[PDB]
Amino acid sequence: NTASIAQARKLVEQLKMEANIDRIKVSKAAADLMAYCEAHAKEDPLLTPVPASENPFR
Amino acid sequence: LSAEDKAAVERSKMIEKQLQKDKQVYRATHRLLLLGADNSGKSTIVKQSGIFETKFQVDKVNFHMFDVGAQRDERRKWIQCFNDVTAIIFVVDSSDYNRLQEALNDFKSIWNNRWLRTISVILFLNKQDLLAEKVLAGKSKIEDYFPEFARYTTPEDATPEPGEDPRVTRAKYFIRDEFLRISTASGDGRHYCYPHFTCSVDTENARRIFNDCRDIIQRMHLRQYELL
Amino acid sequence: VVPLELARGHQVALSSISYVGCSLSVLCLVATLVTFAVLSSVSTIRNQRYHIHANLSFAVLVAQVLLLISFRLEPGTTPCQVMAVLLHYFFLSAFAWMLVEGLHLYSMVIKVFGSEDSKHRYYYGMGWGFPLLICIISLSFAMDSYGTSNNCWLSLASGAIWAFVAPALFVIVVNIGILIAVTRVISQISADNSAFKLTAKAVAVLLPILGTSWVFGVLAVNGCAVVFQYMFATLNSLQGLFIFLFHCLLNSEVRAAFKHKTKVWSLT
Amino acid sequence: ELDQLRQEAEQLKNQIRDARKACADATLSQITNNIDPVGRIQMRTRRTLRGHLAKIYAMHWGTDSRLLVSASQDGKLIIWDSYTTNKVHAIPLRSSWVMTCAYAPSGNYVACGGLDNICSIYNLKTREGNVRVSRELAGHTGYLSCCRFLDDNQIVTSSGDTTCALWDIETGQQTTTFTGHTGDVMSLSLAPDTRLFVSGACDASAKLWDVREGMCRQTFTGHESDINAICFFPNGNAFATGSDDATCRLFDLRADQELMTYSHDNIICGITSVSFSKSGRLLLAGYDDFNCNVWDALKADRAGVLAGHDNRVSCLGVTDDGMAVATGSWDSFLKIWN
Ligand SMILES: C[C@]12CCC(=O)C[C@@H]1CC[C@@H]1[C@@H]2CC[C@]2(C)[C@@H](O)CC[C@@H]12
Repeated sequence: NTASIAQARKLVEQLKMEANIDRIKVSKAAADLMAYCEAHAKEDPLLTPVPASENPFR
Repeated sequence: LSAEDKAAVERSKMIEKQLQKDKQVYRATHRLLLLGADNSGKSTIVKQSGIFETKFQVDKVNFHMFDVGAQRDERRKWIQCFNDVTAIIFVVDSSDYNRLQEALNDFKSIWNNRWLRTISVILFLNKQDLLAEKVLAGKSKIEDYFPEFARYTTPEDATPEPGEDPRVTRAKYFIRDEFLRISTASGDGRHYCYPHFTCSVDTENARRIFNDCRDIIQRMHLRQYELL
Repeated sequence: VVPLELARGHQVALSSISYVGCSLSVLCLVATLVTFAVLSSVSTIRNQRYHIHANLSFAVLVAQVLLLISFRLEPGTTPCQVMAVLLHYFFLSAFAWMLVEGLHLYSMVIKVFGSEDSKHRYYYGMGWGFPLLICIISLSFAMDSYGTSNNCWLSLASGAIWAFVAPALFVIVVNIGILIAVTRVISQISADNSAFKLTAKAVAVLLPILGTSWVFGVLAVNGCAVVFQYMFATLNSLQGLFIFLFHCLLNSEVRAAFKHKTKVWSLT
Repeated sequence: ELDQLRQEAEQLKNQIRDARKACADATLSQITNNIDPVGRIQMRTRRTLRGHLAKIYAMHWGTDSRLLVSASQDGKLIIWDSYTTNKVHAIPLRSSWVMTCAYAPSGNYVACGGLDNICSIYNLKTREGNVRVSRELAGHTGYLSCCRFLDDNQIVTSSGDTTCALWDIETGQQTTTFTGHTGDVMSLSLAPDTRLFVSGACDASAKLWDVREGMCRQTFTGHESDINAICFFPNGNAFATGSDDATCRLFDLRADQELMTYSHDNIICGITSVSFSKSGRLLLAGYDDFNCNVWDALKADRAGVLAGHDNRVSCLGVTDDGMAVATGSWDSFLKIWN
C-alpha cells in the first residue's frame, strides 16, 4: 500500500545517503586507538596494579 | 565507621526487615503460565495494556495467573524469564474441528524447548457443550478431517459420563490420545503431561489445579530426596 | 530384665567387630563432615536438611568416639561416671535428631504445601533441648544408677534404663508408621506404569540415616538371643559407612556441587 | 515492483562490501604485536552484595561512582552505596516484572522498564515526601528492552516493536521514531557525544542512529546470532557487541567492519553483557558458562577468569573512574570486584 511504498522510499533514500559517508583507512583508526590506549595507561587501576595507599576499595 | 554513617546502617537494617517480610509472601505464592489462543474459552476461565493478572484463593493457598495480550508471532523472545514458573496452563478449543493441528504444533514447540525443559504442562479442554451437538450431527464428521477414526477402539481405562453414546466418548478419547501421543515421545525427565476434562461454567477447576500442583510438588520433592 | 547378651559362643567376634566397624564409621563420618564443611558456599548445600545431616553426623561421630574411649577405662573411677552421662546424652541427641529428620520427611512428603517455612529455631530447639531435659530429670533422681562394676556404662538392673528404651520405642514406632506411609505412597506412584527395585532402593536408603534398625535390640535383650546379635552388631556399629556411602556418593546434588567446586579450584 | 526493487538493492550492497574489503588493509592482530601483554590478573572480590529477592537482570553506575542500581523479578528497585554495603532507597513499582535499569547523569531520575509496555521514571529527590512516580510513558505495543539517559528532559529507549523511539519528559510525546529494523531490538547503548547512538536487534544487525534528525547513519554487518548487549568506547569511535554465537565482536564506528573475533574453542555458551573501561586495553564480558570472563582488547589473549557465581550472569558494568567492576548473576547475588 501507500505506507509500504513510503517505507521503501525511505529505506532507498537511507541506502543512497549511506554511500555519501566519509571513509578513511582503518590503519589510522587503529593508530588512534593504540595512542589512546598507551597515553591513558598510567591513570587506570586495572592493567597496572595500584598500591593499597591510593585505593579507597582497599 | 565515624559518627555520621550510622543512620544509614539502621536504614539498611530496616530495608532488610521489609525484604524479609516480603519473603514470607513471595516464597508461598505459586505462579503459572496461562497460554492459549483466540476462539477458546479465555473469557470464561479468566472471569472467575500489557501483562494481565488475576488472583484467586484456593484451599488457603495463594495462586498466580499470568496471561498476555500483546504477544506477537515470535514467542521465544520473552520466554527466557519464564524458567522459574511452576506449571504451564494450555487451553485448547476442541469444539471447532479445524484450528487443531496448529494447537498440536504449539504444544510440541513448547514441550520441546531447551531452557524450560523442567516445567510440566497442564492440559485443558473447553467448550464441552459445543462438542456435544457436533458429534451427533452428521455434518462435521471427524472421519474426513482425521482418517484414522476407522481404526480406534475406546480405551479400557474409561470413565464415561452417563447417558453418552459411544461416539461422544470415542471423540473425547480421540482428542485425549492425539494430545498425549506427542508427550510420550520426549520428556522422560522431571516433567509430564496431565490431561484434564472440565466444563466451562464449573467450580471444580480449583480442585484440578490443586491436585495437579500437589502431585507435581510431591514428585519433585521425592526426586530431590534421592528416593527415586 | 535378664541381659542375656553374651554367655558363651557369642563373646568372640563381638568386640573386634565393634572395633572394625567403629574405625570404618569414624573414618567415613570424618570424611562426610569435612566434605560438608568444604561444600558450604554453594547453594545446593544450603537447605535445612543438610544442616540436619551435618549435626546428626557430628553427634553420631562424637558418641562413637566417646564409646570407643569408654571401652578402655577402668571402672569405679570418677571420670567414668563423668562421661557416662555424656555418652547417654549424645546417644539420646542422635535419637532425637533422626526423630526430627523423620518428622521433616513426613512434613515434606504428605504435607508438601508449607515445607519451606524456615523452622531452623524449632528444629534446633527440639533437637538439643529434649536430651537436656531428659538428662536433668534423670540426674534429679538417678545418680547411684550411673556406674556399674562391669564397664563404664550404667547399670541395666536398677530400673534406670527408662530414659533410653522408651524414647527408642517411641522413635521406632513413629519410624514404622512414617516408613509404611512413604512406602505406600511410593508403591502407588510406581503402580502407574522394575516393580521391586525402587521400593527396595527407598527402603535401603531410608534404613541407616533415619534409624529403623534398632528394633533388633528388643529381641536381643529378651527372647532367643542366639542368632539375633550378629545382625544387631553388623547393622548398628557400621552406621557410618552406610550413611557416608549412600548420602555422600549417591546423592545427585552432592556430586554436581563437588564437580563445580573442583572446576572452580582448578580454574585458579 | 517488489521484485525489481529487490534486484536493484543488490549491487549497492555489493559495492559497499567491496569498499569494506578495499578499506580493510590490516587488522589489530597484525599491527598490535610489539606491545607488552597485560599478564596474569588476580582480581579477588572483597565485598559481596546480597539481599536480592530473586534473579536480577540489570545494573548501572551513577556519575558519582558511588551509587549503583539493580532490579529483580520481584519488582523492587534498590540503590546502594557500594562503600558501606548499605541501601538508601527501595522502590516498589506497579509492573511486577522489570527488564531495564538506568541512572540519570544528574543523579535524580531512575528509569525502570520491562514487558508491561509502560515506562516509569521516579523522582528520587522530592520536595517533601518519599519516592513517588513522576511521569508514565507508553505508546509501544512491544516489550521494552533497555534505555539509557541522554539528558534530564529526554530519554531514548528500545521496545519489542522492532523499532526505537525517544521521548521528551515535557508533553510526554514521541518526537521522531527510529524505524528500519526487522528483528526485535534487544540492545541499546549511548555515546559520550549527544549526537549518535547505536542499537542491535535479533536480525544479527546493528544500525547507527541520530538523536536529532532521527535518520539511520550507518548499518553494521552480520553477527550470525541475536544481539543481546552492546557497549560504546569512551572515545566514541568504536563499540563492542555480543550474541549467542559465543564470538564477541569489536566494530569501530568509523571503520564499521568486523575486526576482532573473540573465539575460544572451549567456550560454547553465549555472551550476555559487555562493558569497557577508560583505558580501553581491557574488556570484561559476562558469559553463559556460569562465570564471568575478561578479554584483552588490543590482544586476543585470555587474561584470567572471574568465577565465583553460583548461577549464570545477567549484567556487567564498569564504574566511570575505572576502579571496580560489578557483575550480576541469576543466583540473586551481586558481586563487585575491586
Ligand atoms: C547398650 C550400650 C550401653 C548403654 C548405652 O548407652 C547404649 C549402648 C549401645 C551399645 C551397647 C552398650 C552395652 C554393651 C554392648 C551391648 C556391647 O555388647 C556391644 C554394643 C554395646
